[PDB]
Amino acid sequence: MNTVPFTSAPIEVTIGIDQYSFNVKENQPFHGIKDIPIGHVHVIHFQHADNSSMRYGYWFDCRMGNFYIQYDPKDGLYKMMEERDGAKFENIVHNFKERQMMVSYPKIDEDDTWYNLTEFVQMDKIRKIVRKDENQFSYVDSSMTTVQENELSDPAHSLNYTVINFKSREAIRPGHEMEDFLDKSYYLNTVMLQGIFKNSSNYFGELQFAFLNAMFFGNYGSSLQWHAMIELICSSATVPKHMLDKLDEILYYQIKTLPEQYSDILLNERVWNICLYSSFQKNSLHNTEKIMENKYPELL
Amino acid sequence: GAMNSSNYAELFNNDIKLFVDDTNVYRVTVHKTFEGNVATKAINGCIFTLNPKTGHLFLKIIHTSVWAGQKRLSQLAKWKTAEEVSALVRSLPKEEQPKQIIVTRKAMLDPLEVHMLDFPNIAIRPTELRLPFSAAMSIDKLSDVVMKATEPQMVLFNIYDDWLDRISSYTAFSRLTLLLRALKTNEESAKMILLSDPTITIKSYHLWPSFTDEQWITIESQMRDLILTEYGRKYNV
Ligand SMILES: O=C(N/N=C/c1cccs1)C1CC1
Repeated sequence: MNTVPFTSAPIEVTIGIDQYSFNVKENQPFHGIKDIPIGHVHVIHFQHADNSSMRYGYWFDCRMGNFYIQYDPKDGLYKMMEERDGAKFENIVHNFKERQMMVSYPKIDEDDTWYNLTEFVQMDKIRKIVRKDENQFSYVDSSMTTVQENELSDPAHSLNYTVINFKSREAIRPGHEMEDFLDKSYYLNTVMLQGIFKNSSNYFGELQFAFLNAMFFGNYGSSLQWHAMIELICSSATVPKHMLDKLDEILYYQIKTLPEQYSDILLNERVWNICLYSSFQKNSLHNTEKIMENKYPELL
Repeated sequence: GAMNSSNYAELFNNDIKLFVDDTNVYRVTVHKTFEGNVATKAINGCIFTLNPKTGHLFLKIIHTSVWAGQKRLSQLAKWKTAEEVSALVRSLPKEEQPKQIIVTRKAMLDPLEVHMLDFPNIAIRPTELRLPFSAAMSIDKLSDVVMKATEPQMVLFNIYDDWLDRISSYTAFSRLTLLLRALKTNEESAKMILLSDPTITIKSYHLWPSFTDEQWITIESQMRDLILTEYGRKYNV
């Protein structure tokens, strides 16, 4: 039942909160978002009415601190900030609630969509991908490049996704070239799961974060990361049964949530065709294959 | 990127490069079984790995034993090729290792890139050129050493014989590609043109007959004629 107050809304803007969005007018008496469910990460996001081509926002968890938004007229954006004075913050939220100048997080009781998209996403993992250690919240935008994209130019403002490269020495054991290239099980299970992520929950949490950044900001490097992590599982002959069952649920909710009109720029034809019809796991993603065939048969 | 008619002189510059052709690695005869089903019998094959500047040919013979108990042999053949090319580069002194390897078939790019990950500075390239290296097994001395092999073997040849004494690599490669194109289009006709006059022999240490400069011009004319005729009948043109 947490609140993110706004000092003010001086510029006309579309405000996203998770999968929801609403329009605020220039100098509209808007003072923030209340009734935000505890237990999940959340993302508050912005597109200015005067610049539709750019999208930015803040990943946060209300359990980690008291957060508010304030427009900076110098840097020209809505900034998240932490209020360390808990009494001052309670005093501010109470006043704005009493004067009813806040939007209510519009969750339908039946509706598990946000849990389903964020099941394995944890703030401590977000803060390792998005490095700005003096804040407890994480800024992402449309234009931020990944470490992978940078290697193929400012490291401070990059997305530190785990680098996946099917044609790398990390991916291919000397003397196992054909075996490891055609069946990525060793790369998935030994290198990535045992070696880097430690468990499938961390791997799924990064996959789910990558999708959400692709959807909410149009972040191209995030879309590449999401597809590479799906392709690594689908191109492995040996995957734990619980991982395939969970991946099918994860992708089902992602495909269900995607805007119908963005299917063309958010879904890679080659990867999905390979994953559903050619790959080792072509028969393992029943829920995903059914929603993809019924929602985007053109792509396939 | 891709090697084409536009960047053709690059083949004869001082950057070491090799062509790799995998056409003849996995070779079969198709036959009826007693029950009237169809089966294949593998025969010995070869990797054709050629330095187009020097004429040095690294003919790795692929013995049928390689295939015993293996599945998906047309797929394995590309990986075995990449393994053997990789083994060849590693066997050469650093100053003899190629800067680029050009694969005659795009299906060899991923297998060769993966086997050569240790060599990031060696460029793996496709070509738009339709090179007739599949006709290598029409050269009698190359066919002989492949079909007689009882075990894996590497045999070294100079596919230009002594031509570079008299002509440039550009001209030598043009003559090679014209002879192999003729052999590919009509092997019998091409072989008759090469071996009809018995006064012109093949030296023991050579692949092709010992033509004078004048005789090469006649031979080259006879090959172009053979190729155009066959084009006419193909396309009823
Ligand atoms: O190129 C893209 N554009 N997407 C735009 C979007 C606008 C609003 C949400 S997504 C996607 C990263 C692949």
